[PDB]
Amino acid sequence: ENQNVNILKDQEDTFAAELHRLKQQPLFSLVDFEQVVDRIRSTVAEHLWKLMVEESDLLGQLKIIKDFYLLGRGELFQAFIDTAQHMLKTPPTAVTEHDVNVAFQQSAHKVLLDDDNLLPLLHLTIEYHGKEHEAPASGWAALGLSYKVQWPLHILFTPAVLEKYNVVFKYLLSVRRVQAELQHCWALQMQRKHLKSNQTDAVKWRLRNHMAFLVDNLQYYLQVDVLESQFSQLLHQINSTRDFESIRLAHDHFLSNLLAQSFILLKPVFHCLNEILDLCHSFCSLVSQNLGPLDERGAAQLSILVKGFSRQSSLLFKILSSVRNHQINSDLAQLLLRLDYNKYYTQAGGTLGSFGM
Amino acid sequence: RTLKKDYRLVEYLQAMRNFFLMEGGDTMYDFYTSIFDKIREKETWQNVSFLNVQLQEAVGQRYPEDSSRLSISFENKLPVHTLDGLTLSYKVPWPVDIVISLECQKIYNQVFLLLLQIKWAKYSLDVLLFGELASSEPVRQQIHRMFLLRVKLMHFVNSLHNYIMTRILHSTGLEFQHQVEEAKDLDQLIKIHYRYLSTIHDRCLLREKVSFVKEAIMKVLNLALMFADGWQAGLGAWQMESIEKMESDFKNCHMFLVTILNKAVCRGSFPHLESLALSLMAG
Amino acid sequence: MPREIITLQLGQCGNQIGFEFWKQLCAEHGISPEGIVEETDRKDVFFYQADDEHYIPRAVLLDLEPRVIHSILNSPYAKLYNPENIYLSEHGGGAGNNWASGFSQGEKIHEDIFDIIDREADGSDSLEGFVLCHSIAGGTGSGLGSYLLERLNDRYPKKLVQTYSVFPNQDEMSDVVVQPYNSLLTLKRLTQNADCVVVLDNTALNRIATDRLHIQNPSFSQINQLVSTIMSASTTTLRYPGYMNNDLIGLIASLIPTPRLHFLMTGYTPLTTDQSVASVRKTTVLDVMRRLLQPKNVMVSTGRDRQTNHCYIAILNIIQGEVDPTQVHKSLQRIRERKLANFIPWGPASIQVALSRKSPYLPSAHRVSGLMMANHTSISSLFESSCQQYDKLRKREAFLEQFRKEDIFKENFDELDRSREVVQELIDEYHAATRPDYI
Amino acid sequence: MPREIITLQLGQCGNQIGFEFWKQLCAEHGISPEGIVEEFATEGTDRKDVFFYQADDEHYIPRAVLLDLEPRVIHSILNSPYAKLYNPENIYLSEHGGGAGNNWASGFSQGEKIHEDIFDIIDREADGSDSLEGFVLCHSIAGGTGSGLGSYLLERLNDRYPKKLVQTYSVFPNQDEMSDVVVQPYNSLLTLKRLTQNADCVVVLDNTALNRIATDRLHIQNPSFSQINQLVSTIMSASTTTLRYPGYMNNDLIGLIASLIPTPRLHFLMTGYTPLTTDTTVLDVMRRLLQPKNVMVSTGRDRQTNHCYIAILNIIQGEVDPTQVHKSLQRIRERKLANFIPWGPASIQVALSRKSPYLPSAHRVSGLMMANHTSISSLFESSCQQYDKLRKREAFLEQFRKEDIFKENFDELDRSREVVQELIDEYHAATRPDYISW
Repeated sequence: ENQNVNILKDQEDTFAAELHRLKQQPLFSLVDFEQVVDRIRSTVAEHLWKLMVEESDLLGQLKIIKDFYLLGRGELFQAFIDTAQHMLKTPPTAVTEHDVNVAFQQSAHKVLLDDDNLLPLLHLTIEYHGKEHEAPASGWAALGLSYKVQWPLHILFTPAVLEKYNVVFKYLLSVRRVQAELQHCWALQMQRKHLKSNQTDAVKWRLRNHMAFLVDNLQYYLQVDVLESQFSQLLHQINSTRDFESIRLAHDHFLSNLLAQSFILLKPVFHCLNEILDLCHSFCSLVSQNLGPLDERGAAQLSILVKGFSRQSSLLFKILSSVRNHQINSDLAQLLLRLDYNKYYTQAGGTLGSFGM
Repeated sequence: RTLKKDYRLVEYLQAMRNFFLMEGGDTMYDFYTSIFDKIREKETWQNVSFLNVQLQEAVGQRYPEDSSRLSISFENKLPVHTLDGLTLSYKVPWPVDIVISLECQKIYNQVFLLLLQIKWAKYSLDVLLFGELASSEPVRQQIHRMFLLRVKLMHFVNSLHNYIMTRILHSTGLEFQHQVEEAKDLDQLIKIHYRYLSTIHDRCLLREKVSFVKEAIMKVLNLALMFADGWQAGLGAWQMESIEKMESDFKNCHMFLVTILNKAVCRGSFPHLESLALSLMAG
Repeated sequence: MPREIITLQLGQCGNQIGFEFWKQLCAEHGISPEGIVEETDRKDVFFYQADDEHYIPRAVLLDLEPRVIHSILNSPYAKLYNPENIYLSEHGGGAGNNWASGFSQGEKIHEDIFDIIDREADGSDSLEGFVLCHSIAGGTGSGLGSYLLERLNDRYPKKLVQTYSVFPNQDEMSDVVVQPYNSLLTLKRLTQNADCVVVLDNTALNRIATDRLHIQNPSFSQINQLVSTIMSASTTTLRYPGYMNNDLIGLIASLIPTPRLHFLMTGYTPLTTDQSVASVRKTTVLDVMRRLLQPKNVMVSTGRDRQTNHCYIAILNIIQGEVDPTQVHKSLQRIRERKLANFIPWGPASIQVALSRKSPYLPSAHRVSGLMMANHTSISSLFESSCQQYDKLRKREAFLEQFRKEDIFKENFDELDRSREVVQELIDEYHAATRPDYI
Repeated sequence: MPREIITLQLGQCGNQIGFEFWKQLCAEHGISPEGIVEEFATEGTDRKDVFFYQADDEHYIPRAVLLDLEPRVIHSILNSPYAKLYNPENIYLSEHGGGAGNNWASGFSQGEKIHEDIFDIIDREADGSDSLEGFVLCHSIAGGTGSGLGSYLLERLNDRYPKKLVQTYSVFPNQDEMSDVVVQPYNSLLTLKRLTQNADCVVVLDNTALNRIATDRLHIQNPSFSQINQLVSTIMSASTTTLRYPGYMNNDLIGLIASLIPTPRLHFLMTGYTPLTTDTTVLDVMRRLLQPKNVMVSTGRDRQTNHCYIAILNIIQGEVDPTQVHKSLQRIRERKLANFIPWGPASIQVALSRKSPYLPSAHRVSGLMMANHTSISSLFESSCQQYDKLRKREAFLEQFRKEDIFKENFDELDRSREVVQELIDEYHAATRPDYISW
């Protein structure tokens, strides 16, 4: 009624008649009350389902969420990160938000996001204590997505789901940043093919291939396992459902499965993922240090990084091997199997980076 | 329906736009061209009789209905401030008197005088011809510096023109045009027009919070005036240093304005200013 | 005071194009060809209402080959104009395709035409300026235009001068043996006499006619239709002010940074094209100038310089019809972000855009009409080709008899040498426009 | 700021392949030639900014350059209605007339003659592109006209650009049928040396298994290039889907080959597509792929030397079910259908992709293999031995003695053979779990 101003069809007579009949009962029957309530709830929820599924375009809302709140426009986010790395490497200020929004919109125009009237509704936000005047020392450290939801779909979209989207987007953007770092390092090492291989070059290539395998497995799993099943199951739920509450719980369990697959809710695995992200960044920075072959200091820092990488790889294998004799999460099992395409870890002794310099 | 068919408010607002809002282009064009010809020639322009003669001669050609409401009685720091205090009136027949107030008249005069000032600057730039100066190496260098300063000035003034066109007038006028039809209530339509005029006023930089801002631009505008006279005075009234100091002042004002725009936009003060920012950093 | 524009019809091609442009103006306004008009719009700034209360066009119908005058007369549009405006003169069949001969014959009827010119000048309260529409390929046309430019600049040094010159392609050989000579003479006159000249390559017009209309016939009729469309698109701005530019003065002044560098690349959209849809379709602001940027959409064969020291100095986009500020801003942003415009390599350059609205009588293949004025110095190629063609002919010492039979060049061919020097200085200024010092 | 790659169709076979690929892309995107695109095939999420460049009218003219010493191919492609779709300026017409005679040395000499002629074209094309990831070369190393020019182009592109990637769709000669060009081993080998050093990644496209499949699967006994080029265009368009459709990974060319190239000297890659053109779950698709008959390229001819697939990548188009991939991984592991390098990682990565809704789908799932396998090294020896015997005979070298570049010496051929032997040795060492020691 509020959105009509700013639902019962004609069965209101039946509802009033039933309420009167219940009133005329000499002894109250809770079962009859419940059945009347359930019938009316079914009618209302069917009206809501029909008004939401077909003429409120919840499908398009979810599609746009998955495209941007959940990644799916690789060119878009790739170019955005390429542009905004220079600006987000530093702790943000009061102008970083506007600048990054400008870059986002211009890249989207360049990546041919030209038919979206939601483009002016797709905005950015940077969260920073120095932008409120350990605070985020980089623009990549705290970044959210601002999007507008109207009647009636905004009723579904509680802020909690919004920060879920924010945190999952943070995770995916971090993983894509590592992907791009590895890609650029691979291209730099490709350039060396006009030169001759050095021992440091070989060790760099080996570590690069190691972490490339790791992140590629991670991201392939994330795209397929973390996403495809949950999206598909929520799609089938909404297709099958006929009631508001059914759709609500369907999307609820969909996002529950997504967050379970995210493995942020597990402290140890989240910490290890952060560690490996930091190690990848450090390796890319070290490669960036020498435009040509690494120097002696480059070799020493590579050795330190390889030591840390081997330590953390043992840690990650053993936390993947936290329990492989009793019950464990099935998605983690799938992740380890994806890592064990030929059990290279067991072949590698349960760790990566154990090979000599 | 009775007011629309009887008192012709649609025509009233059309004349509002035509005269007070720069839509009767040819007439007022000629009118202020004559005024600027009078000013540059040191001729009598403040003459109230001359003003009324010009106003009536202008309005009667196209709008004899308006050739009566349009009346200029202007009476008289900076060469731009010479245009300050311009007198212009309108005829609002009752019961349309309820719609239009004297405060409305004052705001219309304010916007029209800002339009007149910007058109004065534009006309001063336009009237000069490179051949006008040429007919009138250090002289060549002074001419080149004149040319660079003039190009910069014309880019600034054109950005100002376009901003006035669409930021304040085209969009606001189009919205009011649509929203007046959708208001069946006298009070509702009065509120609509009040908000439309308030929006135009704000987009015209007339609020105190940005006075200094406009105080910067009009100075640059004033720099045009003796520029144009210096354009027509040959190069004996200008040297290297005169032109270069004019250009240094222009560039200082430009950088100050760019900084002010960036600060205000980052503060979120107003989202239509970024237009003016991009216009300033366009060149 | 209100502006007025008077069109000097001269040369066979120029007379044809002027007649077709006037006819198109009358038709778009629903004007009878007898001076009878039948139903903010302006239909009096380029016509004029005589004592007969008919909108006779503000035009001068002159030719040293009055065959086109007869063709106009036999058409029902002779009633549209005054017979006084149509002043035919035949000295034996025209100048014979000689610049000197046409200049002399122009001096021969100096007053017989200057009286008419001053008559119509005094009949107008204010003048937008003068326009000379012709093709400089005909030595008759070139000489008459040079004489007219000289006499007008002497008589009227305060009125705007524009020249719609149909430039034949200087890359090939024209049938005129003295074609480079006439071209150089007219170019010197335009640099000196003419304050602003729009460039219209004949060969470029031919190729555009063959492409857009997919015709294999180099029909002068299609060329005239194209140019008439361009010129009518020009006057549409002077019909509807919209928010600015009730005069051509502001339009031209944006495009001239130097009273000798005043030559313009002209592009129009939509162009008459049988290879594309001519019905009204919705395009964004970014669509319009993007489509114009294609050289196929530009009516001159000269390119753009982004690998030598020549850059777009002025890029004026005239948009007529519905406008959105976001569209304009995004168009500017995307053009600059796409490096679709060049700064002068001695200072920052700017893009000029005209936010205007269309009159409802103009036929519409789009809801937005787009005009492009490109003061981009990549057009000196045709001038350099003509300069080399003159140099090669002077080295061959050929076709100097056409001017040696005229006493003007009988004294010497130093007139041609000075024309060559002036054109060389113009090419030098083209090249040096990428520097802080124009010279 | 998109990742743009310019197509360089070269030679008799490469020009045909590029034209077929452009036609396939137009069909995928509903593009009518002359640059006109139908409106109802543009409402999707496909990308038209990789091999097509958005013109000043949003009509995706291809980023195509036509290069050949054969004016007949140029004229034939011009006669196609798609010629209006293509940019005429990008097309280069062979002005030599006689060309190279399908000679590597003559092709290289002609290309070095026309260095600036095409370097200007490539520079003007790149300047109009934003974030050019690299250059792709659809070319035939058999026809020496193509091969010598392509070798020169590779050298010049490597010298000119430090970051623009080089991708080669190398159409290998048919060792099933000997032609009259005996210097084909001589020509290719030289190309190989450039391919060794001037090419980042090499796409093996062997006509031997192409003809062997066209004979039976298509039941056509002709070795005609028409059906071979049809299938090649089909497979390469399938290869380009992740580039032309929205996704999460593999949206970039650098990530296309990052997971397939662990060693910068190990870059020769084979491919396969299923279902085959004959005239479901992931398990069936992978079982078809691993079946040797379904591989488009002739593989290693010596299974006694246990060749190991260094890299195994699998793109899928159409219906997607994660359970299918989950079970296919276990089926791989249980059946041991894939060889793994023990010194490095050789795991299984599978990408999910979408088919075009603007074209008639023939399969719910179409799966294509991207494999780095050491068996191809044998084919190299298959070439090298064919070279060695030709070098042994000391005959027809006079054709390369027609040009002074090889008249003076054949040290270039010796270096090419040396490098090819080195590559074969590296391949064989990769089989043993000691290649990290190298």
